[PDB]
Amino acid sequence: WLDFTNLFNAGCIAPIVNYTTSSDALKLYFQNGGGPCYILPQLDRLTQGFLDSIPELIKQALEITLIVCPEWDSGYQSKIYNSLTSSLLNAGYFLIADNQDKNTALITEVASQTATYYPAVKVSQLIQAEDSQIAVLAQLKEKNPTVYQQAVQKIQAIQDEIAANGNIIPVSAVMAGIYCATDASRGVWKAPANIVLSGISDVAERLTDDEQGEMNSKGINAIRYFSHKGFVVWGARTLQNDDNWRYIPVRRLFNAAERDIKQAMQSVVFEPNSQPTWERVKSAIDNYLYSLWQQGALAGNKPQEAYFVQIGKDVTMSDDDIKQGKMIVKVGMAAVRPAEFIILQFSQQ
Amino acid sequence: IGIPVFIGYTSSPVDKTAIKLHSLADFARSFPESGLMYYSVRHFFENGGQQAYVLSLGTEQQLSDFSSLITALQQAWLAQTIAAENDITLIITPDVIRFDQTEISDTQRDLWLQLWQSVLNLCKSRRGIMGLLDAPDDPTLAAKCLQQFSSADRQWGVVYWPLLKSAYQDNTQNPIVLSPTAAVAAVIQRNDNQQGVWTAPANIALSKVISPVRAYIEANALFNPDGTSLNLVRSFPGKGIRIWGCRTLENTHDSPWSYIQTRRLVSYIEAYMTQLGRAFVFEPNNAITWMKFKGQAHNWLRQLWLKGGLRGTQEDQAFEVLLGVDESMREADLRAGKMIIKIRLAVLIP
Amino acid sequence: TTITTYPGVYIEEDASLSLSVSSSATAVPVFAVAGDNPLISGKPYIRISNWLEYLTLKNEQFDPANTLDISLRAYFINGGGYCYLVQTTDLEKQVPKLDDVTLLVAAGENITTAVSTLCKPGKGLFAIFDGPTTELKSDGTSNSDYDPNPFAAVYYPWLTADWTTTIDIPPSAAIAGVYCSVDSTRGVWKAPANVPIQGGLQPKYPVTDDLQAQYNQGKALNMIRTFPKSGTLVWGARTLEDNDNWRYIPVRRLFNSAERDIKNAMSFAVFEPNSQPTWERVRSAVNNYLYSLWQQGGLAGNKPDDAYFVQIGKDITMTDDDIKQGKMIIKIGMAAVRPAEFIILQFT
Amino acid sequence: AAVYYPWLTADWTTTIDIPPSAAIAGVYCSVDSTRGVWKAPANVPIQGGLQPKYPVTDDLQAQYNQGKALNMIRTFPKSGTLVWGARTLEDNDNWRYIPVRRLFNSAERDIKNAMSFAVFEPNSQPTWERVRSAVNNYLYSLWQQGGLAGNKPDDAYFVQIGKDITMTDDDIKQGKMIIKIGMAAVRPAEFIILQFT
Amino acid sequence: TTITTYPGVYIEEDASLSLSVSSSATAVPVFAVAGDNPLISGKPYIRISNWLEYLTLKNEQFDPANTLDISLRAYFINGGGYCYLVQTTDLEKQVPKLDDVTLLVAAGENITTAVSTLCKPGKGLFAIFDGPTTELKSDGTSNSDYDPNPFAAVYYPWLTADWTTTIDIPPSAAIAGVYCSVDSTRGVWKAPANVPIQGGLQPKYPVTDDLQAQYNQGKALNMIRTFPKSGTLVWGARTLEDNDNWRYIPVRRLFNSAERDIKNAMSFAVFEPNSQPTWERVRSAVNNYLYSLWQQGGLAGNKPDDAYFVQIGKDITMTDDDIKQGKMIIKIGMAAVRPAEFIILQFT
Repeated sequence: WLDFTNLFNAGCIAPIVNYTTSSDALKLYFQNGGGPCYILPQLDRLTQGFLDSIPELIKQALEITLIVCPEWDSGYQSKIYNSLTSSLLNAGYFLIADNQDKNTALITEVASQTATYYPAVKVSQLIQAEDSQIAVLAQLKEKNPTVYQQAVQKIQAIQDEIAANGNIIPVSAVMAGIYCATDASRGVWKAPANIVLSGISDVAERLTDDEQGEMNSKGINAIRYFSHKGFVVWGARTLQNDDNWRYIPVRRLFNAAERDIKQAMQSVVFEPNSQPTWERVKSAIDNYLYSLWQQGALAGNKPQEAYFVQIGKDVTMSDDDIKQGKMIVKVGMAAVRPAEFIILQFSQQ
Repeated sequence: IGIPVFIGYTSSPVDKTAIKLHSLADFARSFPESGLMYYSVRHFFENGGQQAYVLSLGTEQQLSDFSSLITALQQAWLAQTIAAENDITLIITPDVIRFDQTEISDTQRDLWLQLWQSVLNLCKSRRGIMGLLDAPDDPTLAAKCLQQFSSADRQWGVVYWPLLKSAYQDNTQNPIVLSPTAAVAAVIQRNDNQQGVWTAPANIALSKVISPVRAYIEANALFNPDGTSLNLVRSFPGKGIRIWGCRTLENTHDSPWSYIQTRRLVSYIEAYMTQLGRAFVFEPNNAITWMKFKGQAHNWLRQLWLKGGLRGTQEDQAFEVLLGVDESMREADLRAGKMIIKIRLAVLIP
Repeated sequence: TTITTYPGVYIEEDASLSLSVSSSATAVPVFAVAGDNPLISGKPYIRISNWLEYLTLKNEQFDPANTLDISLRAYFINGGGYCYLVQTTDLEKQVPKLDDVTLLVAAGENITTAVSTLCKPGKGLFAIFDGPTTELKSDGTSNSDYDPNPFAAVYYPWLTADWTTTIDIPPSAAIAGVYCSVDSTRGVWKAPANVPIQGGLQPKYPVTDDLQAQYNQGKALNMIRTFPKSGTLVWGARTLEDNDNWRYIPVRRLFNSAERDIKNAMSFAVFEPNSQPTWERVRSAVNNYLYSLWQQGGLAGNKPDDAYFVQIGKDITMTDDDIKQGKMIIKIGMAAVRPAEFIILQFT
Repeated sequence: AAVYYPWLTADWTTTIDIPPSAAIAGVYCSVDSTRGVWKAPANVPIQGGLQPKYPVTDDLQAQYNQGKALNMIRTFPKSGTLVWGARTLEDNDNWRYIPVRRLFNSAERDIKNAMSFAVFEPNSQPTWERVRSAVNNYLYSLWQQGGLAGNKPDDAYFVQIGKDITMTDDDIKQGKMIIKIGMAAVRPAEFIILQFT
Repeated sequence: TTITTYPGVYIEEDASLSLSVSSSATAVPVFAVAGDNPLISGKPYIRISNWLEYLTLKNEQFDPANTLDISLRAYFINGGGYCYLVQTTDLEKQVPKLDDVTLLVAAGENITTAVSTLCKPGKGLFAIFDGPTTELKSDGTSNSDYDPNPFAAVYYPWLTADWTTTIDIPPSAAIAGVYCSVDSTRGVWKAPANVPIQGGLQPKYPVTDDLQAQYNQGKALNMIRTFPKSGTLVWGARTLEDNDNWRYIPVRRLFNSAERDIKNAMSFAVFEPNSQPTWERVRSAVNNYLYSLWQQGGLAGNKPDDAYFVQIGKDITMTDDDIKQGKMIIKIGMAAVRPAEFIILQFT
């Protein structure tokens, strides 16, 4: 957060007028254990050129894993989400989105790589900045107070509406910090739910058990308040409802394993395609998966039930593939799913 | 040992950096007399406090409201200063007394929560910093705040209630009301020196306290067996004023952080281990280095065990240290260049 | 998974869940208040922690003509703790909103509708009714108005005291106080019978030994009787269901406490990974809780495996498709200890 | 190769700052003479009372400690000025650290000089016994001092030479003697991770 | 089929279908509302999730003179979940548009036309009717009006309660509540009979043992009777068809859930390749689901082959011309359990 302040002008007013929750949202992200992040500032009107460059700019930064739009306007968020090409999310990138409604779920280009949360969160005080921080105000005051008064009325008009309707912050920014905090404490295989939110005032709308059950089938993760625990995240499901990609930890664990292995294989892309190469490749992946299994990331009593790697002349490839330069490796992982429901069966035996 | 820092408005303006005080004479040398936080500083020293720090947000006259105090506490420069100054351990904000309790509305309840969160944010600048917190005057609001508080930093927060009145008087003959945070902080320093960190600062007598500002019977609902309980300052028949309670803000009953001594003892162990580990930052990662690290750590832990700091009859249940090519890491870890040390502990229960 | 990026020393702390069951309070009652009462009007509920505190909330002296005052002083004189006051028409709303409520007390007015819609399996609540105000009709048909709910009990007759002038204390008010005293001293599994009434209260009508035998079957009426050498005692601990599972109050209340304690404990392990390490921790936590109950005598059996069993695993309770759908299934068996209602002596 | 940052300044310096490589070279000899070549030339003070021109934060070093890393000279509150970081310009596991690369350099140089006295010797069994013993003693000495990692010597190194082990019959007839040497160099404990329960 | 076009590393996932059958709720009712009711007017349907929510949707207090209020409060007092309110004239249109609905409830008015056109084989629906409001005529011919539909049941007589003043609760409203409670506790295969009516309701007319015997054949009438020791119970679980296949409600309702669950699962394999690998996955998914039912006791048999069988193959169920026309045919057999309606004890 200190680094962000030294490089960006923290405030609730966009450069000149518009209202922005980005500065406040980033404060919540660091408050909830978030680590280093990347900022993609948008300047001037929302041109079509910016949309086309979004997948390109993200790919250049090699470490980016999660995509978040901390804006509050629903129309602005929809444009950003659609701008994400299917080839971007399918390459190992996870998107965190905010639902605009309790009843219907979001429409996403890649459902399996998206998590949706509801409702938004409230904070008591926003970040107010002096005139020297707002880009075009101190210079404008000394030059022409007449237009300065004109701008201030709109600024004051923005200020009281936010106070009246309450300080509503999109929740995706908060959840991104929870993802990093969970990954630091437990593994990526641990579901990011059942974690207490920090530095919050209230949720936008209270939910009941019956209401959440309606959304949980649709794939909308809920923010619930429990008296014994406080405000917690209650839900770990993506937007896809099949057996494979249903829970967030299962999908994100594969993204990590694929990206890590793919990065390691870049030093093998021209090695000889013979038996000695296959033995080294198999051992490297086997050791990596064995380490994951011992950390509890894979389900099984013995390694044969948790993971398997297959690479060989007649088990995975053939003579024609070798002649054409193809090297094929088969990797199987049995990820661990969260226990979304605990069922206690009491008998009098 | 716990070196508290005092944050508040001071009549004599000073710079934005803290000062080092070892006696009231040094306090008088830098500061003028008369003021709420000066009275508590005197109370801390008179109870047996040795040394402490003082940090000033501004002058005494520029007190505005509760939100102004919280906003002033959220400035960036305070976090950097306590982070830079290594030996600060406890955070005290006695200036919360100067604000009245007009109503029990949601406006007042939320403000108390933000002050707790803001202080806990200051406690996260460095690891091992404990925050001493206050509670609203009536038990109704305090119980409401305790149940509704939601934060992941509950482990580092300790709250004391109610306010205390002392023999100190202003020019008008009125008893000065002081927060119990100053009094306990001196006790921790005395407990740290005489008895050590692993001794709970409860069931101990305070000094120069006339009576708690409120009574006993109204405080029955604040203590809670499972979690989110308070610590009571309670007068006794024929035993003087006593500190009754050593529980933090931790909610889960199974957590080992539910007691202030256990949280501080582990952090005290952590500080030495980090200090010892700095000497091994670029040592060769072979058997000789592991034996050297194991021997030094085992000897120091054995020394701590023989003082009653650890729960155990033999050494094995008291503690355990693992470091080697096996049982602590793999061959791939050595090539990665990282050394992994696993330490198991067994804390006491008050 | 700490990521090492700069040379130095890194600090890690174990964050794996530690699971254990904690015993809660099993005697928190809720009292029913009439609509016209000014104390309860204009507020969702009132929490009262002492008899003097109730007078503090009031502005008058003790009134022996209002059912609310006599019931509260009868409840407190018999021991107990804090109790909630809820409007009868608002019981269905406020009661689920209070997670600490254990007992529902009629307090001398009709709460039949609230009981049937609240006291259900898994809810953890229990209800105490009031018997008929008239003479106990000899043929044994003065039970038709009651519904055979295994979560409720009826006590007879209404009690009277010296301070009472023209309105008798409902029995449920004093019985709720007895529940807390028995639970605190002997435990929840102990039958709340064969114990004295601490307030010096007297039953309005005498009940003969043979008359009790008429009403002790089926939807039974637990009777408060006076004995020549023991004074006034609570006689009978039967619910309104006569099957072997839930015939006695202690068995039903013991399961209520056990389910509530385990349910609260498991809320800290909801989204935990559903694999072997989690199963080992939940099994150990539940086993210790049931072992503690067997040590205290709450479960019957020569050895622990004869009193309880806990099952959880990949092939014991759930299947592969259950795991893939995010279901963790735990089977718990328990052998509750029953009262020795009848003592039979036979000599040769 | 390795790169060190930033340039150093001293009291006697007026307008030109000392290049870091000049001081680092002196540190290499002092560490080598005291602890050995396999010891990392880091976590050691600068004896000249020199001060870095710019301060480097903990996170800033973390940004430059990957890939073609820049070893950093930093000032610490309780230890003064220290050399922090011992990484080369290659990030693979073989040659990530300076001590591993420099240890192999000294081992190759020492054995190469020793082997020049046995160039035109007869290529038969008696010569193989003498070369095997000489190399084994040198590697055994390194393992005794702690320069190689392993519980037992055969876990730290191996030397192979023979008629059917390393070379064939045609190799001998062409005047080639082949020796295979394996070494398990000890690596710096760049990161220390403490975990408690 | 990844196309290798540039030197590098290629990442893709296995996309073969994974199939599993999940259990759907088996007690979602739809209530029929008269045209003149203002709540339903101007809207296609209303979904109500709780009794308090229904009063929230309304603006008045509880009215004991409107059939809608008594039916809903009788349905919820017996247990249940969300229900839909649809106009009778719009039943044929709105009901097929709701895929979560399972039951059709008359709620005290004529839905005979809607039932005949909605409850058909494969649709998965079921209907609950109301018996005649008058005395049961002795000769046993008070049944000519009803149509012998194997997807419907009739319950007699209408119920009354203390809160009712001049209009009696239709029996189908309370029975729909009983269905949800029985399904949740014991299972859809257990007969919704010999279970109490939880609302404290009483039948309007007493039914003797002989009178029920006259109406228990053919288009039978399930009877609600009061017993001296068990209170009010539901007696009888027969449909309107008397053949061996669909004589009992549990057998018909168990199949209705079975086809619905499997039909939903097979929607993920509509356009999959019609070859051996797909047949193996479909058979395994269905076999696991049926094995789960047999474990819970829903199917009768000593061994799995005695309880169910699944057949699919190139020469088992479909021919070469069937495959070429895009037809995949699966034959499923099920040995549903049946109620022990009559218990006969023989002594020697």
